[PDB]
Amino acid sequence: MNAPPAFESFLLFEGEKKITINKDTKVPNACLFTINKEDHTLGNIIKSQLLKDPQVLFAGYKVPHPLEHKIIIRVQTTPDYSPQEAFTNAITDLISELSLLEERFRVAIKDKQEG
Amino acid sequence: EKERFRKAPPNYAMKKTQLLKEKAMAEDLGDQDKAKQIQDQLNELEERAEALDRQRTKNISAISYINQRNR
Amino acid sequence: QQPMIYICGECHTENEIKSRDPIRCRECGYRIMYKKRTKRLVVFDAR
Amino acid sequence: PYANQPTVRITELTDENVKFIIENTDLAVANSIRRVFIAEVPIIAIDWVQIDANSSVLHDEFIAHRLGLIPLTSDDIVDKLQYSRDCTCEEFCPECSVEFTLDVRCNEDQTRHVTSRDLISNSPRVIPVTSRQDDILIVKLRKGQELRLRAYAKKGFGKEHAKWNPTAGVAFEYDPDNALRHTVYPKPEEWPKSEYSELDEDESQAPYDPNGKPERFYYNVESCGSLRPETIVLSALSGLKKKLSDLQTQLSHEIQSD
Amino acid sequence: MIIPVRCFTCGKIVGNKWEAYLGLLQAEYTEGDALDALGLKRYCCRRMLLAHVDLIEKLLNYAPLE
Amino acid sequence: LNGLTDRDLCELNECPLDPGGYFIINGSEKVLIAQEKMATNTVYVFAKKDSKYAYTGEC
Ligand SMILES: [Zn+2]
Ligand SMILES: [Zn+2]
Ligand SMILES: [Zn+2]
Repeated sequence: MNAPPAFESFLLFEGEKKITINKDTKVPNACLFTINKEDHTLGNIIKSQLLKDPQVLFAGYKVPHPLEHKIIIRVQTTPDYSPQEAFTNAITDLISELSLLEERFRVAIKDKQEG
Repeated sequence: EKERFRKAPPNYAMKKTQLLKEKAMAEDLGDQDKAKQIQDQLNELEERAEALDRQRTKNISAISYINQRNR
Repeated sequence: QQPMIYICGECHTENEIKSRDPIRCRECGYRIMYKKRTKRLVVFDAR
Repeated sequence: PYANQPTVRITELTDENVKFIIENTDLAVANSIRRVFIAEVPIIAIDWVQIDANSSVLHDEFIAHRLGLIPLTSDDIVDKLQYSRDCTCEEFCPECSVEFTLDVRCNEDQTRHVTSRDLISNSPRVIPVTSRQDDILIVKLRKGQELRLRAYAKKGFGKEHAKWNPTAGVAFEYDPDNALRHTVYPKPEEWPKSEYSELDEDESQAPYDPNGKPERFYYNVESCGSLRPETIVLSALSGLKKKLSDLQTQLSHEIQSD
Repeated sequence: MIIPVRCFTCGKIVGNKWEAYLGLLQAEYTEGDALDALGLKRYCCRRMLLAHVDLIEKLLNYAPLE
Repeated sequence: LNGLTDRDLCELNECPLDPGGYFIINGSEKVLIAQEKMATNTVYVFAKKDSKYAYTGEC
């Protein structure tokens, strides 16, 4: 009777932000990125991509509660490299890699058919 | 008046009609009446079997065939 | 002008039963009868 | 401090499933692509059924349930239609949905098998899997019963419901030989060799490898019949790219606003 | 009561195979052979043809009219 | 329904699988639980201790 609908897992509600930045106070150059209406799909790749970057001292996400559709990403870089640009670069290079992977898969398919 | 001209077997009262005929045959001590009732009951049973065979000709019968061969 | 049509029990023959009337079929004569599906917008979500 | 250069190689291309291999990529990307294959894949399906007369033996909702699971081919229609939620009209417009109809009534003596073939669609290309192998049995009717209804189809993805789950079963597997020791076998001799195992029949598992990253992810995407396998992969990659682009745009706006 | 449309675990369509399964079992084939003749590799989809009970027949025996 | 074929049972809105053997009172299935007691006409010699008798020959 109280079962939530199925659209509340991906669709944004009026007033809720897709992404919010919040600076941390325990250590310098550390911000927690809170994402709304997402799951491990959109946080694990970003975590790994940040791990690739050497200037990122810390990187990892979590799920405050499985029923709640929300994930917090904590990033901490060197003092001469803000975490915002780190997040931007991770997303940019990940997008480039996915586009290149798509192109290679497409050419491989078109060559496989009668070739 | 409706049941006067309307024939009895149609359609869902086949079992009820058979039970009524059997009860009438049991109650009737006569020979001719008992024979007529028995013949009517046999005819009704044969008609019901034929109707079931026509309806159960496919699926309902093939399933029984597969079950018996499988056992 | 809806006379509250019904469906007989064993005959499955439509019958027009109004208020203050016995509940019996037009033929044979039984005492069981059901109603017909509503005419409303029965719309389901195939979920 | 950038991405990598993954490579692709198809080992088996058929009209039912594809077995490709992805090399030089991180495990997170592979698992994410898998979860997208299962969940976030646009596809058409039945989601709004209006039942007018159902004299069958099953429940009234049972018919809608079964109709919801009937796949619909959307090779070139899913990319064109828009989500009904984001539509800018009223009633299921054909520009954002596909109408169906079913009107069967068992008149003869033998029992009917109302199959998916009875779903007469208004659009030509949006039809159940009966083009080119029996059809999906919906219900069985007997002399005297009937089933009249009309339903509409819309675009959705598996994350909302299983009806929008094109992939039947994705066989994701990497590092066939237990080289990275991600799983410790108490008795390696007792386990069989993986299908992709290059190791001979003598040795049980490959030796340990300290400096070794997971690569060569194997895939066996199996299409249910609605979308072609390679089409499923392409749609998943495009959708994941779109999600990243939207996240990036939102992040840029948030940073600029601060 | 009736054969499902898809396998609960996997998701492959299995609804369009009950009649074919019965036909193959009737002709000469056995169960262990018919299942892989239809194209069911995973053991999760094979329960749908072995565990399923066909109760719709008994339901159809109670025909409403005629 | 004494020795009646499954055809009639199906036609009478009943199933041949019903075990039967249950009364119908006011449209409710009533069943009689089999009660157990001590067998009659048999001599029992108990040894009740919480009394004045050492042995008791109940029958
Ligand atoms: Zn009457
Ligand atoms: Zn529209
Ligand atoms: Zn399965």
